[PDB]
This record gives sequence, C-alpha cells and structure tokens, in this order.
Amino acid sequence: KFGIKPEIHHIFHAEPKRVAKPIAVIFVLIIFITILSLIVTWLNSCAAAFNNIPTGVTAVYFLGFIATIVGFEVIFARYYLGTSIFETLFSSLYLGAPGLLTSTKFLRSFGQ
Amino acid sequence: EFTKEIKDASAGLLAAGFIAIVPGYISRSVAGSYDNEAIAITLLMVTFMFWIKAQKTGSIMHATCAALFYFYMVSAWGGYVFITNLIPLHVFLLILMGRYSSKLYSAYTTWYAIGTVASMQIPFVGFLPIRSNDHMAALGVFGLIQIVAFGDFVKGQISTAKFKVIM
Amino acid sequence: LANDEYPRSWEISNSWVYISAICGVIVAWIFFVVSFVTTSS
Amino acid sequence: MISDEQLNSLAITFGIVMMTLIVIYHAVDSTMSP
Amino acid sequence: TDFQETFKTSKRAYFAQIEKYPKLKLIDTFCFFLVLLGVIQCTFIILIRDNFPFNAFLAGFIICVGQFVLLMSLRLQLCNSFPGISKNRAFAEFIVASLILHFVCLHFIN
Ligand SMILES: *[C@@H]1O[C@H](CO)[C@@H](O[C@@H]2O[C@H](CO)[C@@H](O[C@@H]3O[C@H](CO[C@H]4O[C@H](CO)[C@@H](O)[C@H](O[C@H]5O[C@H](CO)[C@@H](O)[C@H](O)[C@@H]5O)[C@@H]4O)[C@@H](O)[C@H](O[C@H]4O[C@H](CO)[C@@H](O)[C@H](O)[C@@H]4O[C@H]4O[C@H](CO)[C@@H](O)[C@H](O)[C@@H]4O[C@H]4O[C@H](CO)[C@@H](O)[C@H](O)[C@@H]4O)[C@@H]3O)[C@H](O)[C@H]2NC(C)=O)[C@H](O)[C@H]1NC(C)=O
Ligand SMILES: CCCCC/C=C\C/C=C\CCCCCCCC(=O)O[C@H](COC(=O)CCCCCCCCCCCCCCC)COP(=O)([O-])OCC[N+](C)(C)C
Ligand SMILES: CCCCC/C=C\C/C=C\CCCCCCCC(=O)O[C@H](COC(=O)CCCCCCCCCCCCCCC)COP(=O)([O-])OCC[N+](C)(C)C
Repeated sequence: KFGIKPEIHHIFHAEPKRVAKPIAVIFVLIIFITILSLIVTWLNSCAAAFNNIPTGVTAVYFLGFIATIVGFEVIFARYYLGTSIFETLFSSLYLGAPGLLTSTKFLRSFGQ
Repeated sequence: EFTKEIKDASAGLLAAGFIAIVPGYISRSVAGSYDNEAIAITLLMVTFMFWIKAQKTGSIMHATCAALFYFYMVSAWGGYVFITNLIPLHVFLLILMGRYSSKLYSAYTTWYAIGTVASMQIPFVGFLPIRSNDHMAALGVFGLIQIVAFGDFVKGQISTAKFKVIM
Repeated sequence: LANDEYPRSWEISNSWVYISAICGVIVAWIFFVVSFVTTSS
Repeated sequence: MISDEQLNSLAITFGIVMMTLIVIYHAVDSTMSP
Repeated sequence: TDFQETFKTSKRAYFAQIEKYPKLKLIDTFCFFLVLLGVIQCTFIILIRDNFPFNAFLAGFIICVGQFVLLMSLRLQLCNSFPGISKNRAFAEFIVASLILHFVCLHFIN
C-alpha cells in the first residue's frame, strides 16, 4: 500500500564498439595507394595515354562533356553532405537539360 | 507495350482492350480503392515491359530503367518478390536451353546491380535482399551468369572435343 | 530517431575505409571516362 | 449528375466502340501488311 | 588432361587481344583494380570481427561489384557490337548506368 517505493533507473542497451582508429587510417591509405597505382598505371607506364585531343572547334563540346561528367559528381558530392533531395533534384535537372545536348553533339562529333 | 514486344502491335491493342475492362483487375481497382495494388500492376507491366525490351536488344539503358521501375515497384507493393523470382527464372531458363548471349548477360547483370542496390533503400526492405531465402534466386543467377560468361569465353576459343568435356 | 539524426558516416571511425573506396572508384571512374574518350583505337 | 443506368450505357458503349475499332485496326493491319 | 593448353592458349588469345585494341586495356585493368578494392574491403571485414554500419560495407562493396558489372557489359559491346546499338550508344548508356549507381551508392553510405 501507500508509503515509499524502490527506484527504477532503466538500464540502457549497450552500443557495439566502433573500431580502433589507426587501423582504419591504415586501410584508408592502402586504398589511396591502390587508386594512385591505378592512375600511375594508366597515364604513362602502360602507354594507354592521350593519343588524340580534339583541338578543333569541337573542343567546346568536349569541355561541356567534362562539365557534365564532373558536374553530376559535384552534385552527388554535395548531396552526400547535407543538401536535401529536392535541391539536388532541381540541380541535376538544371544541369541535365543543357548538359545532355552538349554531351550528345560531342558523341555525334566522334564516330569511333 | 508489353504485348507489342511479344508480337505485333495489333495484339497489343487486344491486350490493352482486355485489361482495361477485365473483371479480375477491376476487383482490386474499383473507384474508391486506395489499397496499394492500384499502383502495383501499372508498375509490374512497366517493369516487365522494360525487362523484355532490355533482354531483346541487350541495351544497358533499358535494363537500368527496368531497375528504376523495379525500385519504384518495391516502394509501392509488398509482392515485389514475384519479380525477383521471375526475371531470374526467365534468365535461368535461357541458360538451360543453350540460348545464352551477350545480350542476356548485359541485360540481367545490370538489372541485378542497379535493382538490388536500389531496392535496399526502402526502410521496410532493409538488408533482407542480402539474407532472405526468396531473394537468393536472383543472387544465384547473378552468380552463375558470371560462370556462363567466362565459360562462354573459353568454349568459343578451344576446339569442340575439349569443349565437350567442360560442361 | 529520424534518418538525419544518426551518427554520420564521416563521424564514425569505422566507415573511413568505405568513403575512401567510394571516392577512389569515383575519381578512377572520371579518369576512366576522360582517358577512354581521349585515347585513339 | 449522371445516373447509374446512364453510366451503364456509357460504360457499355465505350466497350463496344473500343472492341469495334480494335477489330477494324486488326483487319486493316492484317490485310495490308507484308 | 593436365589443361596446359587451356591457360597458354587462352593466354595467347587474351594477351594478344589486349594490346591490339587500346581501350580494352583500360577496361580490363580498371576491372582488375576494382577486384582489388573488393578484396581490400573483404579483408577489412575479415581482419576486424564486426561489420558495424553494414550499409557502408554494402555501399563500398556494391559500387565495386556493380561497376565491374557495367564495365564487362561495355566490353562485350565493344568487342562484338550489338545489332541495334552503335559503339557510341554503347558508351552513353554506361555513363548513365554508372551515374545512377554512384548516386545510389552515395545515398546508401549515408
Ligand atoms: C506487444 O504488446 C504487448 C502487450 O501490450 C507487449 O508486452 C509487454 O511488454 C512489456 C515490456 O517488456 C512487458 O513488461 C515487462 O514484463 C516483465 C515480465 O516479468 C514477469 O515475471 C516477473 C518475475 O520473473 C514478474 O515480476 C512480472 O510482473 C509481476 O509482478 C508485478 C508486480 O508485482 C505485477 O504488476 C505483474 O502483473 C506481474 O504479476 C511478470 O510476471 C517484467 O519483468 C518487466 O519489469 C521490468 O521492467 C519494467 C520497465 O520495463 C520495470 O518497471 C520493472 O520494475 C522491471 O524492471 C527491471 O528491468 C529494467 C530494465 O528492463 C531495470 O531498469 C529495472 O531496474 C529492473 O531490473 C531488475 O531486474 C532485471 C531482470 O529483469 C535485472 O537485470 C536488474 O539488474 C534489476 O535487478 C516488465 O514489466 C509486459 O509484461 C508485456 N506484457 C505482455 C502481456 O506480454 C509487447 O512489448 C508488445 N510488443 C512490442 C514489440 O512492443
Ligand atoms: C544520370 C542522372 C543520375 C540522377 C540520379 C537520380 C536518381 C537515381 C535513381 C534512383 C535512386 C533511388 C534512391 C532513392 C533516393 C530518394 C530517397 C529520399 O529522398 O529520402 C531521403 C531519406 O531516405 C529515406 O528515408 C528512404 C525514402 C525512400 C523514397 C520512397 C519514394 C520512392 C517513389 C518516388 C516516385 C514518386 C513519383 C515520381 C514518378 C516518376 C531524404 O534525403 P534528404 O532530403 O534528407 O537529403 C539529405 C541527404 N543526406 C541525409 C544523405 C544528407
Ligand atoms: C483520356 C480521355 C478521357 C475519356 C473519358 C474519361 C472519363 C469519362 C468517365 C466518366 C465521365 C462521367 C461524368 C460524371 C459526372 C457527371 C456530370 C455530367 O454528366 O454533366 C452533365 C452535362 O455534361 C455534358 O453535357 C458534357 C459536355 C461536353 C463534354 C466535353 C468533354 C470534356 C473535355 C474538354 C477538354 C478540352 C481541352 C483539350 C486539351 C488538349 C450535367 O450534369 P449536372 O446536372 O450535374 O450539371 C450541373 C447543372 N448545370 C448544367 C446547370 C451546370
């Protein structure tokens, strides 16, 4: 009946441990050494280098092509940090509408 | 569009005229019925239409927009599982009959890639397509399509008498 | 908790490997498309 | 507003016009295609 | 029946096939280092005992498996082209597929 009652404190659940941090640093620069190994394999050592560069008047569609390919990764990279799905979606709309025309005149200009 | 991919378009208009007024679909599609199979079949048929249109011509784009409507079919209805046991059942029957090609690889393997990284984003369906017994047909056919691809590379390069002792 | 109100992937010490590998695949992909277009076959 | 018998006549006449012009399309297609 | 003719003969066909076409060199060495990133992440999951986010692991893993998949699906269209699909339409579809995979894998890393 009435009187004092024993307390209750709600012993919480345990969180699993994350990682030792310098192990994660070790694997981060291992992956960095692998990607740098990829680029150093590409650019000179395996001779799959830049054989032709379109220095004519179709260079501007090539720079537009790099603007689209780098542009969607800038949009996705902004979407990774904050930047709600609607502003990303209108961003890739406002890039995708002029960008698809200058990334198709370029591929019309190169028949390979 | 689906029956137009199976036969000529004159059978597509018969199929559209059938399913517009059929009593089997108007039962779950009555005027006041917001009961989650109103949006399901109109994504089952767009999913299957881009799948057949992706498996005929072997296009990467039609098998990615087959996977976008597969994802948008997963967002809607809980009987998406049917699709992830039917498109792998189709491809596997394409393997047993000896009708493998590069179109069948180049359609199925990007359907599974985009459609299984994408259907995992719905919070009702978490890592279930990694560890459920009904999504294992798709990962199994995605498994052996690599073996049929590489084996299909070595069959067309070494002679027939050494090729018959391989399969 | 909301989907936003979680410990972030750069905040956690375990997910630095996968952010570094996704960033590696993306940058290697950009040099793959520029290197693929600018080579001559 | 439209009644229910008049909606029945509307639904049936959309069905009959639908199947009729489907059959006309299939006849014109099947006769005049290589 | 030691299969010594298989690895040497396919070594001559494939290893001759690499440097005759300069773009297949890009495709198969980029596939190979994608396999190295899959092995590095898999031995990170083996070297420690937990997979604590488990959406980060399938993010960084399915981007490598999916990108390898799309690269093979372009190499098969450059080696012997599909009938209705040009070699330039073989590549823009790879670009669109790769950007969709990069978005979903940057959404799934959180
Ligand atoms: C679906 O719906 C369902 C129904 O709506 C729902 O089911 C209900 O779920 C809740 C949540 O779990 C259940 O409540 C728990 O029930 C436990 C059952 O214990 C039984 O056996 C005990 C003896 O072994 C009995 O003591 C107990 O109660 C009896 O006595 C009562 C008083 O005399 C009386 O009122 C009862 O009717 C009954 O006669 C029952 O028979 C029960 O053990 C548990 O109590 C703990 O948790 C409460 C808070 O959640 C505290 O108020 C309570 O004091 C106990 O606290 C302990 O645990 C806390 C952490 O959990 C600690 O912080 C406390 O300090 C304390 O810890 C001590 O004990 C620990 C061991 O337990 C020890 O580790 C500590 O060190 C410390 O010593 C709670 O009441 C409810 O019974 C379910 N009902 C039904 C019908 O199933 C279900 O959850 C829904 N589904 C979903 C997914 O949500
Ligand atoms: C070459 C061009 C490439 C363009 C790529 C564009 C799209 C790729 C295709 C598919 C991607 C699938 C992944 C879904 C991502 C959106 C989820 C989201 O938006 O919800 C997220 C939260 O997730 C969720 O809870 C899951 C929600 C699932 C969505 C269900 C709706 C699907 C049906 C929509 C169709 C509606 C009708 C349209 C008809 C056509 C909100 O994010 P946020 O606002 O907090 O942003 C901040 C970003 N932080 C947090 C990372 C910082
Ligand atoms: C994709 C194609 C779509 C095909 C058809 C789709 C759906 C049809 C299915 C059901 C319809 C049944 C209607 C139920 C409601 C009853 C109301 C009713 O019956 O109105 C009737 C009369 O109507 C009519 O004379 C119909 C007039 C002509 C119709 C024209 C068609 C419209 C399209 C024009 C668009 C043009 C733009 C071109 C864009 C490119 C009266 O009713 P009332 O007494 O209540 O008016 C209130 C009382 N006053 C009269 C005082 C106000």
